[PDB]
Amino acid sequence: PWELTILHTNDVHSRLEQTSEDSSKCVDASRCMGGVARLFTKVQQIRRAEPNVLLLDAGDQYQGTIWFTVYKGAEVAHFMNALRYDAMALGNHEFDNGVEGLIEPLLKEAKFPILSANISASGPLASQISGLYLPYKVLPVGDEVVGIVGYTSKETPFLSNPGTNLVFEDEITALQPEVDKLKTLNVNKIIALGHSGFEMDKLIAQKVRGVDVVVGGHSNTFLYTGNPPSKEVPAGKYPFIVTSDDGRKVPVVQAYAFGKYLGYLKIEFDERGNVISSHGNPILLDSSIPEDPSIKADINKWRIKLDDYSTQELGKTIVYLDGSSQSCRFRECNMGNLICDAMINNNLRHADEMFWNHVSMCILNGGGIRSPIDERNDGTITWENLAAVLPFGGTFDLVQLKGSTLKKAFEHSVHRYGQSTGEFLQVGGIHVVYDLSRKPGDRVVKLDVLCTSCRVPSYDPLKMDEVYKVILPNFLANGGDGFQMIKDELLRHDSGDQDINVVSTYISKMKVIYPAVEGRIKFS
Amino acid sequence: PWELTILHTNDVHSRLEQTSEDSSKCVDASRCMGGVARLFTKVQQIRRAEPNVLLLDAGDQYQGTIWFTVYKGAEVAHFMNALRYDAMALGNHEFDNGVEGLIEPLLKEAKFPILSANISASGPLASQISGLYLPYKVLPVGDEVVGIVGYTSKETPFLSNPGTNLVFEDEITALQPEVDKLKTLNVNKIIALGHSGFEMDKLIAQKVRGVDVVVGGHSNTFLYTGNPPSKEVPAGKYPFIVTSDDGRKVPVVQAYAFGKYLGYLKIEFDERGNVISSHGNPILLDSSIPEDPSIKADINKWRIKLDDYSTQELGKTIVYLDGSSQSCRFRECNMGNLICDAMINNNLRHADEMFWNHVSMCILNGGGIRSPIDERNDGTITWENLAAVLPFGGTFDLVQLKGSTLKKAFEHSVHRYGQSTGEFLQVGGIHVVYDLSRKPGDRVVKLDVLCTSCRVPSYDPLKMDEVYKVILPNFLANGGDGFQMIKDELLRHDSGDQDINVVSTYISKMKVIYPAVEGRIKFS
Ligand SMILES: [Ca+2]
Ligand SMILES: [Ca+2]
Ligand SMILES: [Zn+2]
Ligand SMILES: [Zn+2]
Ligand SMILES: [Zn+2]
Ligand SMILES: [Zn+2]
Repeated sequence: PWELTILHTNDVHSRLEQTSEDSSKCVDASRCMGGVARLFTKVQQIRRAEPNVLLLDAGDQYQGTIWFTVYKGAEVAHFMNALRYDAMALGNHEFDNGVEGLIEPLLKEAKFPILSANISASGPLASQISGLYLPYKVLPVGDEVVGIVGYTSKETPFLSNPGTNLVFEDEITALQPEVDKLKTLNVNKIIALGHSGFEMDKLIAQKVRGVDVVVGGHSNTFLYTGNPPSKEVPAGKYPFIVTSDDGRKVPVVQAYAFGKYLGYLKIEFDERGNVISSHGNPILLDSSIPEDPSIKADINKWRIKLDDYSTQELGKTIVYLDGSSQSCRFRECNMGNLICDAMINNNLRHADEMFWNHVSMCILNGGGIRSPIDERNDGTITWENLAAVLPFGGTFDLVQLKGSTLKKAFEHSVHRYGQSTGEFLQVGGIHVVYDLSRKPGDRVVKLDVLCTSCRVPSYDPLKMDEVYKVILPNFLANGGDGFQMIKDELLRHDSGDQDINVVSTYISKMKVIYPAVEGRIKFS
Repeated sequence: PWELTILHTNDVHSRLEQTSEDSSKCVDASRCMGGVARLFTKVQQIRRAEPNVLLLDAGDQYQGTIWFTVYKGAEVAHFMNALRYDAMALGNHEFDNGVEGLIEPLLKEAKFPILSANISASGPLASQISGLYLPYKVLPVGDEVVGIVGYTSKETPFLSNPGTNLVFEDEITALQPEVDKLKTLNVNKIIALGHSGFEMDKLIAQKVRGVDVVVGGHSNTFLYTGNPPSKEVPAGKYPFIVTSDDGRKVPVVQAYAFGKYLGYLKIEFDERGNVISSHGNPILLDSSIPEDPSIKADINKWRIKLDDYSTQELGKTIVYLDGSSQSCRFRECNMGNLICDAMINNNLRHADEMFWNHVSMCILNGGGIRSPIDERNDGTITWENLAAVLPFGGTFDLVQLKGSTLKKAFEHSVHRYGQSTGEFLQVGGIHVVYDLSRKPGDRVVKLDVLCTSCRVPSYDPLKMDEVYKVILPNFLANGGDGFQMIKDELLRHDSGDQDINVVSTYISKMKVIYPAVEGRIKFS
């Protein structure tokens, strides 16, 4: 048999530096993890030992830390080139700075092919981008070749800023003709590498005839065979085996997010390109693996500009930004309004005639707001100031929630009101009235929400059976602060932009901010 | 006696072209008035006939029409130079584009001295601006000399954008030493030319010893001796005679606004520079005076760029901008919210530790909103679109109103509700609740207003005895739409920026707008 070792990352999300165990800022180095310097060490070790290796990325290198804010993808090209990635699929966040912010720097600077078979362009853009990403690439590996066919979430227009020219086609529809073309070219070993989420990955494995392996991303899915090595709880075995409609067993892999793990899958192929066996597991990139000194020194050189940027003025406030717990855990606070307004602004995407914007609503737990910002430093706001407000390295995500779930969340917000607990909700696009004299669970007496399917935005009563898009911290989407109903009842969840970056961009665009307390939250 | 003819304009406010009788856009040419081409004809006629003539401007050439939006003061320098003005005082609106927007183009391009004795600078700005405006200038007139000493409203920091370096001193305090200096230099004929309003002009005439004549502005004051020639009602005789504390009679003049009139005052002086007599009247620049053909042709050449600008995209809306009367004369409408939010943004001025901004509140009669804007032209908004919404050429002014007056205005807003009348108020920084089942005059059941003297803006009940700053159309400050209580009870009133320009600037800054209906106005 011919044995291939697939090394894979996905949803690295700008974690160029090593991180804490929870993928926030590294504080206690002896317990830090990931980063590209440590990844380099492990990849180099494996390449010394195994003859046939591919290093693949399933997208979403863009977005996640100040690295992306400052270097805008140049860090991705540089460090992925240093790691010698063999191929990458486009993720949704590769469109965060528009198609221009993808073409330059990433597509023009990567030394490896960048792939997606289900994105097409028209008009002048089609000529500008032709050949800069590809549906697939056939790569030599030893004396053999392996075809790698890419794909990107069809939902990218709702989850990034690709513009109005690009069209994202159904993944399976686009993939099948490319995989059949590869068969006619005598390519019998085919990896589908792409960025649509574990559920779509399983459908691709089932339905796209000729795919031998699926290497996915987007959903931050952790798969593991055996006892988990850290705190992530597996969603299934690694690999996850799909029985295909052609009657093959097709392994599906993913490797969590944030560069914490290196995916590692060994596949044995017969002479006709059929998978005989597949086995492996993601490797936890913990501190037992040394950071490569050369990569680490280059990381430290690149960090200088980040340190400089972090103390520069982003914009000004003419109001005190009240992020105190005494305010934000007890009543509407103007820091909460600012952050929710920034969240909504970050999620303005292109709209058809059926909505002014696809999402209009925001919730933010007061426990997530960790500092005020004083306006008496000549009004200046810096990144460092924002990092005191939002210190946990999270994202502001998009979910779909039934009205009944959202009502339960607002009841939870005040179920033990008066104790300065973190679950009290700041809001945008929502007007809530509580009556604290009522029993816990029955304190929400009015709950109105901003329409989306309307040409003039206005507030209407929340409807229990209707599904609402809401922007909220990943912490809450994951059930933090007791919001188990959100985790258990949500109907869709996609990871969004970094928390600080969302607020920084809004402040920079607005130039001068003056958020008020304006009656979004009232008490009878 | 030595006879001097003083020709004077003030508060021309970008009326380069002839206007209608009410100083809006000229529609019926046979009834149009003013403009620089017609002014040229009349000034030239007078200079043919009278030996000793000065042509003076008392400030506020900046701001008022698309001319200023596009040419940013270059039109002021060019056409004032063509008219051969002899001197100009700085007005408050000369600071609308900051000190940089005054230095270039006006101070560097004017061929006449520009004056203000009560503005000082410090640090590098002082060196940059030194000598570009002057406290006074001594001008030869025939075989004599006349000193002209300038002044500018001490309130300019609240009424324009001068920045944080310039200091505006009390006018009388600054003027007296300059006038005494002129006496030591054997200058015995002294005109005070400046921009603080008729009330301050009378105080200057009374208290600044050695001033022979005051030529003022700012308050758009119409003075006339005899039957008025048009619709403006005189505030007093022309000249208005002040008895000075030195026991002289000192004439005070002003000439309305908008270039509709040319002020004309003849003064006889004795050999010692004492005024023997003064008489005159503003000259109505009506269509019986031909427009100078050469100036008119140059105006028409300069208009080409204005026509081009008027159809360019200023920014985008993703929402329908509902300026329909069926909405804005009956309930909160999102066009009204947009315009009030633009009004508040235009009035963000520098603030000390005692307020986040000096003004927080806006009212706008629905009768002033004359069109919607549809978002389905790729979201584009142009100046032409805004001119359909705001077609009357007015300004958004600053007033001080007792709470009791503002409550009466809100009662008036709904006193005959249900008839699609123009007085219904759109708002910003105000939350009102009406109960229409109550008697007219007693329908306002809640009225909360955004604080200014606060570091976190929030809403508090309106207080009847407290004085509030409010931004509102000049139409309403003048008692239009039945708001007689505003005209009769206001405690201060200063003219603001052009209505269209206020909204255009806000849209251009915001780039993408999405105003909602959000509960600023509710009905029980
Ligand atoms: Ca195969
Ligand atoms: Ca004198
Ligand atoms: Zn991701
Ligand atoms: Zn993704
Ligand atoms: Zn004026
Ligand atoms: Zn003025």
